[PDB]
Amino acid sequence: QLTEEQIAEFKEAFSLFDKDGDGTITTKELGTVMRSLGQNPTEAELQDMINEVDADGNGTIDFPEFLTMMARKMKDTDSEEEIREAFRVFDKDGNGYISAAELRHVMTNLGEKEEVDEMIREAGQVNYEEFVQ
Amino acid sequence: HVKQYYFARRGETSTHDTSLPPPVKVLSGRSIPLKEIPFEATRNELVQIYLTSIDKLIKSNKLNSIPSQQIASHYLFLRSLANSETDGIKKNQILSLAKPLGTYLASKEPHVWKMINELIEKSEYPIIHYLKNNRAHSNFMLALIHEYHKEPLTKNQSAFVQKFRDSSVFLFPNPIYTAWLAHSYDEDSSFNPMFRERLSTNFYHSTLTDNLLLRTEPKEVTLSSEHHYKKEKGPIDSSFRYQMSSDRLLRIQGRTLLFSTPQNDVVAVKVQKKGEPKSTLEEEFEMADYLLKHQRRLDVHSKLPQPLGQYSVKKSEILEISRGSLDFERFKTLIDDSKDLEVYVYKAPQSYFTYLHDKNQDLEDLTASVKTNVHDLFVLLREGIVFPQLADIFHTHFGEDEREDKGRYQALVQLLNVLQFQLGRIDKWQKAVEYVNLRSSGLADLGDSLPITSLFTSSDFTKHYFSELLTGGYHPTFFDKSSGTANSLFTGKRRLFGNYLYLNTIAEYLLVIQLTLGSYGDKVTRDMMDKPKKEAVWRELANVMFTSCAEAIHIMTGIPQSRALTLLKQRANIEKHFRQTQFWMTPDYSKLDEDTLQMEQYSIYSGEPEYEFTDKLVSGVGLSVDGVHQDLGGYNRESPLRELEKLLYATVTLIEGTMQLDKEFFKQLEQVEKILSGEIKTDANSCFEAVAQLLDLARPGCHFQKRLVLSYYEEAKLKYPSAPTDAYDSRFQVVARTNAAITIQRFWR
Amino acid sequence: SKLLENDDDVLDTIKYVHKEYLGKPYPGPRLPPNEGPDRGPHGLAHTVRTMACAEVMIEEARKAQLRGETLGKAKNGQTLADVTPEELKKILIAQAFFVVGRDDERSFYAEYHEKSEQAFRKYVEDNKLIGKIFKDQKEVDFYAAIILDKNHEWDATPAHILINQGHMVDLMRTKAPAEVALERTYNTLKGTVGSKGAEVVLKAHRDFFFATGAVVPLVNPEAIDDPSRGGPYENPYSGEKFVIVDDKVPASKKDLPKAVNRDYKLKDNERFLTIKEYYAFPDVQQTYPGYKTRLEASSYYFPTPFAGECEQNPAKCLGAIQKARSKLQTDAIKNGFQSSSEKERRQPNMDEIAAARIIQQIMANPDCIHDDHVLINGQKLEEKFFRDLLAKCDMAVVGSLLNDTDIKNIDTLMRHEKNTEFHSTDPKAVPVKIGDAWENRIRTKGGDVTQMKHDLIFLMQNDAWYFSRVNAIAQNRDKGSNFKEVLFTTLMTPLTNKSLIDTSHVPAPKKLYRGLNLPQEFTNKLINQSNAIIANTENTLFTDLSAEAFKQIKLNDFSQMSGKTCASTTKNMKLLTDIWGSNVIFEMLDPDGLLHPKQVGTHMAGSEDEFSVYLPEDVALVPTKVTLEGKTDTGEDRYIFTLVAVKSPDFIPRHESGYAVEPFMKMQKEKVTQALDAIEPALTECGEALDKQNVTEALQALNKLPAEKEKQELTGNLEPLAEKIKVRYETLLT
Ligand SMILES: Nc1ncnc2c1ncn2[C@@H]1O[C@H](COP(=O)(O)OP(=O)(O)OP(=O)(O)O)[C@@H](O)[C@H]1O
Ligand SMILES: Nc1ncnc2c1ncn2[C@@H]1O[C@H](COP(=O)(O)O)[C@@H](O)[C@H]1O
Ligand SMILES: [Ca+2]
Ligand SMILES: [Mg+2]
Ligand SMILES: [Mg+2]
Ligand code: NA
Repeated sequence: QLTEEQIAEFKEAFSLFDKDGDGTITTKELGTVMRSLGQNPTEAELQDMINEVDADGNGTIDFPEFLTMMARKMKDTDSEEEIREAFRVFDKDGNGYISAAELRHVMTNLGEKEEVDEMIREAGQVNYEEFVQ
Repeated sequence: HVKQYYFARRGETSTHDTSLPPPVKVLSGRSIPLKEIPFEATRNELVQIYLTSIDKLIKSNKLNSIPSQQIASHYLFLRSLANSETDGIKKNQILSLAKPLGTYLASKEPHVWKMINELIEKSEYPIIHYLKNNRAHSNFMLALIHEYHKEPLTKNQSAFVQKFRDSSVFLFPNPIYTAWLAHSYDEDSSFNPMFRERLSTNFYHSTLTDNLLLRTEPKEVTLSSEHHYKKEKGPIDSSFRYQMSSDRLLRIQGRTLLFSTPQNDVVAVKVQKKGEPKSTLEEEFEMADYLLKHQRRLDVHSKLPQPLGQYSVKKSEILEISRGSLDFERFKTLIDDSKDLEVYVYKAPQSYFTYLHDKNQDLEDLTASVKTNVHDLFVLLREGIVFPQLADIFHTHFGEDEREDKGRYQALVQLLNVLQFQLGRIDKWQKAVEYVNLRSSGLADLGDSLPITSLFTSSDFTKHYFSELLTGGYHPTFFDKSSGTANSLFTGKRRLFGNYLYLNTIAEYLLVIQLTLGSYGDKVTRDMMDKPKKEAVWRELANVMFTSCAEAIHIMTGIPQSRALTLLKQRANIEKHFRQTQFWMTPDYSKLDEDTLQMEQYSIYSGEPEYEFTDKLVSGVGLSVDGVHQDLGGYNRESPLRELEKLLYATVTLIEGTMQLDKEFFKQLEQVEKILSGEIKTDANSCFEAVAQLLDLARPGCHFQKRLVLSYYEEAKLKYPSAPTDAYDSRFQVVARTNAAITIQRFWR
Repeated sequence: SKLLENDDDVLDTIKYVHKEYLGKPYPGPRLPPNEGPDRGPHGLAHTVRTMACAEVMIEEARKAQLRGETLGKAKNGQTLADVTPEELKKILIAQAFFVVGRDDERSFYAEYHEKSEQAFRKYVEDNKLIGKIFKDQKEVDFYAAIILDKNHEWDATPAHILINQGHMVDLMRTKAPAEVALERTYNTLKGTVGSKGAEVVLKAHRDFFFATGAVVPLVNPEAIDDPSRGGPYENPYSGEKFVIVDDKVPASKKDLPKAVNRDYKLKDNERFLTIKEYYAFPDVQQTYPGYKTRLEASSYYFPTPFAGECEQNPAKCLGAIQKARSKLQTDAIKNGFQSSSEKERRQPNMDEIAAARIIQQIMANPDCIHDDHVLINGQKLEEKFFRDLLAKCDMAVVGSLLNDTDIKNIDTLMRHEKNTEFHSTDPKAVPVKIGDAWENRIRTKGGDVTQMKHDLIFLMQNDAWYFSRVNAIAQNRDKGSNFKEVLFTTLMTPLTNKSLIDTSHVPAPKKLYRGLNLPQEFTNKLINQSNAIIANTENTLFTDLSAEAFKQIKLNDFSQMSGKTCASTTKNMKLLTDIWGSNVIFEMLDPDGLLHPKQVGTHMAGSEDEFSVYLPEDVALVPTKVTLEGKTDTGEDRYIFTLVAVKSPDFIPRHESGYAVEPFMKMQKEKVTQALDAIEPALTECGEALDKQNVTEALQALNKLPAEKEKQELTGNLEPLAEKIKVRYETLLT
């Protein structure tokens, strides 16, 4: 299944990109939703997605169908390299060094917000490949 | 694999002012025509006057005579206005107008200049971030205009100023005002639409909604040909007939006979009422079938009734089968007088016949039932079905047939009327909801509905209950002897009244929920002695009310319920709501002397003026005009539930402002895409400014929108590889850091 | 004068300091607290009382300066009457932190004030007040030094004086010999705010003590309750005492010996000077006002439960203080006049019955009206009669007297009249035919008199051409009005009052608002009168100044601007401020219910909250404060005057009676003469003729006539038809 936060984000994006509020979005704006959720598709793949599902003639996608399409697209799209992209975003220096206090501060204030005191324990140098294990 | 979509679509029209009463007043046999004051043109010319006044201030060299706060406000507003502008000449003129202010601020006051530079680096409209606190209560634009502008204001400008004098945000252009209103609910916002002038306290939470609504475009809802109200349904002619059995008669309630079944369900026979024709019964039957068929598509959680037939029976049979009932006489007087009565037969569970305010429900069952009812109500509203008769909430009964609201309660009375300033009393609030159409299972009286388009046109309902809004606004001070017309901003709502009635419908739904919860709490805690648990009951009821408002917001806009609840709690205080509902919805206060009642009111209204009333309390009841049934508020006074009004206005304002912010964001997005793909030729700085503006219009607390904006920014950087980006790098780096933090927090599991 | 019970800054400061520190017991210096954890003598109530004392001192210094008195100056040379409201806000915010850092009751002091100043710095640093409330670090460190109080220089700056004297006044409770403590506090106060000002400060702050349920001791300069004990002088704050000789008690304070420390051993059978003997000295009698005042005590001896309630609820304490200091001013205003037996409207008097009968007769027969007079069977009533009837008759009771026939007879009255009535305030309007307007527009077809009442009220509320002239005539300020409109005013005012009384049935609001448009010179005159009244209303502790308040009020009262007319008021000030654009607003407070407002139901926008007030004869609107709340749309200044309605037989105007009876008696004589000359048997006639002749020599007499009569219409018509003053006058003369 998908995570609760993921489902909430997908629902909010679907609602935001449903212009007339009928419960469905068209093919034109599906690529914009994909890009908005981070899964920017290629021209060929985007055209494939447009054609395959919407060959029904209606040309609209309801939310359960969108959830299915994104679950498929997320089945194999985020390997370890994309996962460590976010870790490298913090890489001020190329040595793989990140103060654990910096991680606590960023994870609390700048993100989803007590969990950090337990996250750090399992985690002054924090080598990135060390934690992704 | 069943498609889940609504049969109603949303769009825009040029005006709702079509086929509705002409704008005239018949006063003392004289016809006074009524005219509109254009909101947008007046606001724009007032801003032009402000720009000329700023030029005068620059020429007059009295910068050191003004507080640094006002100079910072003027400078930041000028920068924001320059950013919002498109024409190059106007943008350059505004920037030149702002330059001396910046020079002076840097020279003689570096401390404020530092924060100004921080804000300038943090947003494209720094004024909205600067003003999201009590500072917004100071009208710097109006002060400067009144100071440096000697020529008299025109009548239009004078009207605009006297209606919107509370704050300068009311003079902002549309995108900036929408962004500020959206961000004023944010976590780091201390704004509160209230300030305490020397004499009394001024609340202007409704003025925010009014100023928002005057900037929108008329709305239209288009119903699909498959819609319940777009179908030529065939006859309900059926052969099924029900076998009356006085033995099986479970009971009688209202005009309904309840019989038991071997399946543990209840068969309900609804007999025709005196004045209602067969059309009402057939309509209820059709609505029940339509909802039952489409339950999966719409995702309604109510245990819907299953209709069985709608036919005619002999009155003598009805009398014979109901002989043994304990309520035979009332049933006899209710039902029709004809020998043959139309009946509507259906099958429903036990909980369908227990009202949502029944005292034999524990708090958890009540919470579940309320959640179900609210979800169904607002989902069906999105489907295009309105329920204007959930309860009978009456403001007053005295001159009911004469006054233009017909005695009906208007949850947004300030928006729908001229020279109304706050919500009034609720007449006999107990019995307004004693037969409420919300049940332990879900919605009950499905036939008493209207199409949503009935709100956006001059239907029988709109013409009957809202004629001041449809006709126009008249007051002697509006009269202009030169032209002979009455010019007011209220008449300008003739072309937008659909939006106002939409918000009013949402507010009335929430008010019905509130009254039902209050009735439940009053009945439950009446026979109780342990005070702390009696308090816990009302605290839980307040939490339920707030959760229902957040759920309505989530359904209407799509904001997650947690964020909706946080945004609501920013503007409405649950502690005060709990205290006030506990105090005023029970008869305890009626057994207190003046001094004790005032002393307790001190604690009820923490930091606000206490409720004032000269009415004589009825022992054991409280405030009651008829002397038997309690009502909420003194006669000719406002309602004592202040937090309820604040919560209703916060809910409707959040919904409408979110929609408007989305519209602004998407038009800016179209401009950005045009620039990037090449249909518009411009320098790199223009593209970077456009993407930054798009970043400013994103929803507060929403990240994926900023993710899309950052992707567009990176595409722009690719488009112009040889241009500096110092101004926007900080904010887009903050966005990127948030993206990475979210990714890390997500992959952990 | 200003009340800082509205400044949100101070309210949130109070909430803060209560949430963190003032709401916690004493942790001790740790060491055992000397009095245990109580935080009572220095809790939140103490700080709020001190802040209220500072506010009262500011107001009283302002009033003393306005009265024309010279006040003591600080080292800076700036009197207490020169503190701007923002400066007062800053001083209050500082004073909120004065005793926040106290951990024990033991006299240490430096450490406690260091902790309090640290709390002040933390607060002023954790809320960004440096840039918003305070100007710059200069002023923040100034107030930090104030709170620290490193040195005992307490008279350098106004804030020093206010904070220190407030703390002293609030701590005066604990001083043992209460009499000398009160004397010292009074002298310290009078050194800065004058004598009357010190007295009013002390009274207000004693009322603050009682309001918050504190313990107040007995002060007895005369030592009457104590039989033969007598208390030693023992001036506190120093501990000094005076030692006397065997029997050589000085006759005056001048000849007393030098002070001796608290630690002194009596020798050669010596005794300390006594409190009673000290307060028998002529010098103290001529220099001290409170040398005989006896302020009894608080009945309880331990703090009341209300003090505990206040401790964990600042709102209740603030409300109690507000009530105390408002009722102080109200009682000061009311003390200068006689009490009111009741509140309801007066019963009809002699002339009012005759006036009502004459008005009814004029209603019955419109033909009696002429172009320049009214002819009632011989009597020729002229505009002067109707004018003095308006200016000497309470039209509310007259309207009550009239029965329901007159409301209907209005139809015949207007039918017979198609004359001209001019618009008063501006002469460039169009004359209106009152009768034609009534028959065409104002009146509505059908409807019983219950509807004609509403039509009359609607005409009164609208139709500026009508009510402008009517109000001008009623208040005797019109310019060039003819006889017909004067008569219409006289007839309609009582009938409008009757319609209002019958139609109105809603509860009466206690606050009302009235909008007026006046020239700035008239506004300045009003402000001067209001200041004269306000600055002389004093609730002193020792001396009684009721006579001065009576004189100033009765000399500068402008409550006639609202009298004699059915004045329209609104209980929604926003309506006046926003749309009606009025540059003067009268806010009328009626806590006792002395005005009897009636709801004017005209079914017009914003008119549901409009009422009509007819000021009674013995009610005066005494100003209590004047405020400048911004400017109108034009730009001129907007002034708000708060008025309190006070009822007293000292406001009734002395009217010589018979104004409405002398013509009535002439009319009765005319009727009798008509009947008798029409009678013109003899032997049987004599019996009736004797009394018919005897009745005629009334000459302002009514008793004998019914006895003669015992022409039934005429008899039916005839049938309905101390120490404080002397004390105040002696004070005025002396
Ligand atoms: N549950 C009840 N118990 C007693 N009287 C009732 C009840 N319900 C309705 N009544 C009375 O019967 C009258 C007519 O009923 P009404 O028109 O409200 O039915 P309804 O709302 O269509 O019914 P329902 O919601 O059960 O389908 C009401 O005005 C009220 O006086
Ligand atoms: N239909 C209504 N629903 C709720 N409040 C109302 C309504 N009409 C007026 N009010 C308010 O009730 C109070 C009395 O106004 P009114 O009933 O018009 O005399 C005022 O505070 C009005 O703003
Ligand atoms: Ca759609
Ligand atoms: Mg019903
Ligand atoms: Mg019904
Ligand atoms: Na009412």
